[PDB]
Amino acid sequence: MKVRASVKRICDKCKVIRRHGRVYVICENPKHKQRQG
Amino acid sequence: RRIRPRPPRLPRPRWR
Amino acid sequence: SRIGRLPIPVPKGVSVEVAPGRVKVKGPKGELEVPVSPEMRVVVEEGVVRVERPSDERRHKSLHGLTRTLIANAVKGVSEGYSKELLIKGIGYRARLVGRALELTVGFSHPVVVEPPEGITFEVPEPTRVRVSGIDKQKVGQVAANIRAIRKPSAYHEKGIYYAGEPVRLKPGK
Amino acid sequence: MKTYVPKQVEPRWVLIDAEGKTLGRLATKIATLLRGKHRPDWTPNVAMGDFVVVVNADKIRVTGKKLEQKIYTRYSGYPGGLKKIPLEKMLATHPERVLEHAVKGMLPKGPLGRRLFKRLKVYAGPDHPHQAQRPEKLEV
Amino acid sequence: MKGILGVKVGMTRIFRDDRAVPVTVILAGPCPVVQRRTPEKDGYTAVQLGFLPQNPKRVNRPLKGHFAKAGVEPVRILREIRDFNPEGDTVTVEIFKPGERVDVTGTSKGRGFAGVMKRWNFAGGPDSHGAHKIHRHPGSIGNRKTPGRVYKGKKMAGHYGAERVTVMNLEVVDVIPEENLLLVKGAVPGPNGGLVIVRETKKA
RNA sequence: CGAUGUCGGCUCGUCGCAUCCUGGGGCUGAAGAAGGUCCCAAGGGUUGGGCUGUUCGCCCAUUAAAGCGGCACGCGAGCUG
RNA sequence: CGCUGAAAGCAUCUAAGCGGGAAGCCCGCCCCAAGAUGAGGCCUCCCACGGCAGCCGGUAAGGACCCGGGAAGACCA
Ligand SMILES: [Mg+2]
Ligand SMILES: [Mg+2]
Ligand SMILES: [Mg+2]
Ligand SMILES: [Mg+2]
Ligand SMILES: [Mg+2]
Ligand SMILES: [Mg+2]
Ligand SMILES: [Mg+2]
Ligand SMILES: [Mg+2]
Ligand SMILES: [Mg+2]
Ligand SMILES: [Mg+2]
Ligand SMILES: [Mg+2]
Ligand SMILES: [Mg+2]
Ligand SMILES: [Mg+2]
Ligand SMILES: [Mg+2]
Ligand SMILES: [Mg+2]
Ligand SMILES: [Mg+2]
Ligand SMILES: [Mg+2]
Ligand SMILES: [Mg+2]
Ligand SMILES: [Mg+2]
Ligand SMILES: [Mg+2]
Ligand SMILES: [Mg+2]
Ligand SMILES: [Mg+2]
Ligand SMILES: [Mg+2]
Ligand SMILES: [Mg+2]
Ligand SMILES: [Mg+2]
Ligand SMILES: [Mg+2]
Ligand SMILES: [Mg+2]
Ligand SMILES: [Mg+2]
Ligand SMILES: [Mg+2]
Ligand SMILES: [Mg+2]
Ligand SMILES: [Mg+2]
Ligand SMILES: [Mg+2]
Ligand SMILES: [Mg+2]
Ligand SMILES: [Mg+2]
Ligand SMILES: [Mg+2]
Ligand SMILES: [Mg+2]
Ligand SMILES: [Mg+2]
Ligand SMILES: [Mg+2]
Ligand SMILES: [Mg+2]
Ligand SMILES: [Mg+2]
Ligand SMILES: [Mg+2]
Ligand SMILES: [Mg+2]
Ligand SMILES: [Mg+2]
Ligand SMILES: [Mg+2]
Ligand SMILES: [Mg+2]
Ligand SMILES: [Mg+2]
Ligand SMILES: [Mg+2]
Ligand SMILES: [Mg+2]
Ligand SMILES: [Mg+2]
Ligand SMILES: [Mg+2]
Ligand SMILES: [Mg+2]
Ligand SMILES: [Mg+2]
Ligand SMILES: [Mg+2]
Ligand SMILES: [Mg+2]
Ligand SMILES: [Mg+2]
Ligand SMILES: [Mg+2]
Ligand SMILES: [Mg+2]
Ligand SMILES: [Mg+2]
Ligand SMILES: [Mg+2]
Ligand SMILES: [Mg+2]
Ligand SMILES: [Mg+2]
Ligand SMILES: [Mg+2]
Ligand SMILES: [Mg+2]
Ligand SMILES: [Mg+2]
Ligand SMILES: [Mg+2]
Ligand SMILES: [Mg+2]
Ligand SMILES: [Zn+2]
Repeated sequence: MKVRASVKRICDKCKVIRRHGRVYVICENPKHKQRQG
Repeated sequence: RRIRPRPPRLPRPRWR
Repeated sequence: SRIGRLPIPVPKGVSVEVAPGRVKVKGPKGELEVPVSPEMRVVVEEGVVRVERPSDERRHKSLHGLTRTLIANAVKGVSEGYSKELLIKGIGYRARLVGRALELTVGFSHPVVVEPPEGITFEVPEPTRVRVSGIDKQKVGQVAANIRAIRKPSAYHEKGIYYAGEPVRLKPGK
Repeated sequence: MKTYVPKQVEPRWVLIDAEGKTLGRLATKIATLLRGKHRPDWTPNVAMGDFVVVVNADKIRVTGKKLEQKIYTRYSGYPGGLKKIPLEKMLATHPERVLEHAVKGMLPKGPLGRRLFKRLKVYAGPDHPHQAQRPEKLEV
Repeated sequence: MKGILGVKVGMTRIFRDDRAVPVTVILAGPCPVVQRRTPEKDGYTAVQLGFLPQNPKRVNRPLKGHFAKAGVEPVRILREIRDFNPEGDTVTVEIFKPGERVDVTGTSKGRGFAGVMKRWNFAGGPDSHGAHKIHRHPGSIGNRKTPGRVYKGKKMAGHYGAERVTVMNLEVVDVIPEENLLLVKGAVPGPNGGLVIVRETKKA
């Protein structure tokens, strides 16, 4: 998982969700998973 | 840790 | 475009009875208690139940759809019931019943016993098929995920426990 | 003429049901009762406030996400002796201290201050042992 | 949670399966029960044991009255065992068989005013190379202006020993019920002739 | 400036966490073993020697590891000098 | 990392709810501890003493003093 301050979409299948006060980015290609921090 | 050596300010207390 | 407002067909003859914060759903397969926010309204119609929101804001549009599928999944529970299948792959791996428990042989130094909780039934047709059978929809997907967790699908081979219909995306080894 | 100061009066007994009441908005009126500032003959140098019995301190209510985020704190004096305790666990283990602490910090500091804290008798559950006084039930 | 009062008597090694086992011998039994703590009366659960019979002369009225509510002869020491409610009204060494594991509680040998080396295993100072009258001294005990004080519980010289010490999970090597003896593998706190407490261990 | 004794060592520590190891993890250009990378985690632990006054560093032999830092570059009404 | 799941016909570990998950946190183990002035509890012992919430005395259960000492200990304890 990538943690960073700029969580963006990477591909068209990427999804931007906000669970438990943090922005995540989930996707079927695991290299795309992102938490903000 | 200080790299530049710090000079002393006092001479050793010398017997009067 | 709206789940909360889509009525819930009630089969014959399961009873849905309404109470504050809860509705009870008796049926031939058991009963289930569904908790309902006192902001949403559950109304019993002719062989149909329906859910309505007291406003049009975000939390009331959210509680609507949720409580609907909650009563919906409660009704399918006490009538048809719910079930998931798990497909053991890999040469060594197999599973067998032992009275009521489930003994999984998935390549450890040991077998793995699983005790079914209340309301859940374990069925093993083939020795590479396990069937989690229960009335509670959420409790069934729980137990199935638990059992699959024991030996989740490997990423480099076609061995482990696979959800019925779970695709088999692998990555190259060399 | 000089301002009336009272011949020392006998106190009053008072029962409050903490159920469903917000923490700080009961603590305030309890602290007033303890100070006797509900009394036309209030005298700042003496303890004349009522005695206050609090029941159902376990069912005290609280707004926000405080149950997990309110931290009561203790320093023991040794290196490392800062202990953090969330309000959740405080209620599970010593539910009378929640009201007792809140009520405390709203009482003056000093002898008379810490003398009035002992005229408050907070209890969990619906009963109290101070039957001998027969406290007038107050509504707040 | 079985328990018994007894005096420590001395150390030896018996032989067992071509192996010499260091033991300490404890005169355990016998211990009449003289009061029982119940949740009704006292809130908790424990048995008050007595130990060593005593010259009825040396026992005042209030103490002597305590024994009479139970029909126990005047005894020297009274001690409770917590969460123990024996069937009989006399605890003996029989409640322990070999192989078991015990916790033994006793008053350690007091070393009196102990310097920082014997008490806290400090290293002291050099013994030559210029060391000046600080050979058994602790060194610094703080920092400087911040915090400008010494931490609570700062290890220093003072009294050391004659305190309670429980050494745990000791194997019960043998039991000589005719003699009220109780073998125990290893070391037990306290000097010979000191009163110890033997309890069922709390380990695994 | 009618004095706030100054490097390094010794001793005694304690705290922070930008975590060296042990624990829990996601991604991996992750077969396995072993690595890289990032996330959580400060409970405990973090060796002995050669050299130089040295801190630092290099080296020897190990190790689970041989962390980096604050505390008047912690600590001379504690010692060394 | 999930289950069930809307807002948003799909999806989503979450917005209602529920699992699982660290040598870390809380209990657990060992030790101190009611000056915890909020000074607790239990067992037991003496008890209506003489004279003008007080005072002065004689006692009770006990206690202290002094002595012989002690793997307790600087004195004290
Ligand atoms: Mg970027
Ligand atoms: Mg997706
Ligand atoms: Mg330096
Ligand atoms: Mg001079
Ligand atoms: Mg659905
Ligand atoms: Mg095998
Ligand atoms: Mg006042
Ligand atoms: Mg709250
Ligand atoms: Mg003030
Ligand atoms: Mg003892
Ligand atoms: Mg030592
Ligand atoms: Mg020592
Ligand atoms: Mg030692
Ligand atoms: Mg040394
Ligand atoms: Mg030495
Ligand atoms: Mg000299
Ligand atoms: Mg000299
Ligand atoms: Mg000196
Ligand atoms: Mg010397
Ligand atoms: Mg100094
Ligand atoms: Mg200070
Ligand atoms: Mg002592
Ligand atoms: Mg062992
Ligand atoms: Mg001897
Ligand atoms: Mg003795
Ligand atoms: Mg100056
Ligand atoms: Mg001058
Ligand atoms: Mg001056
Ligand atoms: Mg001067
Ligand atoms: Mg000066
Ligand atoms: Mg060196
Ligand atoms: Mg690690
Ligand atoms: Mg790991
Ligand atoms: Mg990793
Ligand atoms: Mg690997
Ligand atoms: Mg490889
Ligand atoms: Mg970190
Ligand atoms: Mg640590
Ligand atoms: Mg040499
Ligand atoms: Mg030089
Ligand atoms: Mg150098
Ligand atoms: Mg290495
Ligand atoms: Mg390693
Ligand atoms: Mg080294
Ligand atoms: Mg340091
Ligand atoms: Mg310095
Ligand atoms: Mg000096
Ligand atoms: Mg120096
Ligand atoms: Mg000084
Ligand atoms: Mg010289
Ligand atoms: Mg010189
Ligand atoms: Mg889902
Ligand atoms: Mg939730
Ligand atoms: Mg799971
Ligand atoms: Mg858990
Ligand atoms: Mg361990
Ligand atoms: Mg004790
Ligand atoms: Mg007391
Ligand atoms: Mg006590
Ligand atoms: Mg206090
Ligand atoms: Mg007072
Ligand atoms: Mg008492
Ligand atoms: Mg009590
Ligand atoms: Mg001794
Ligand atoms: Mg003495
Ligand atoms: Mg003596
Ligand atoms: Zn993507």
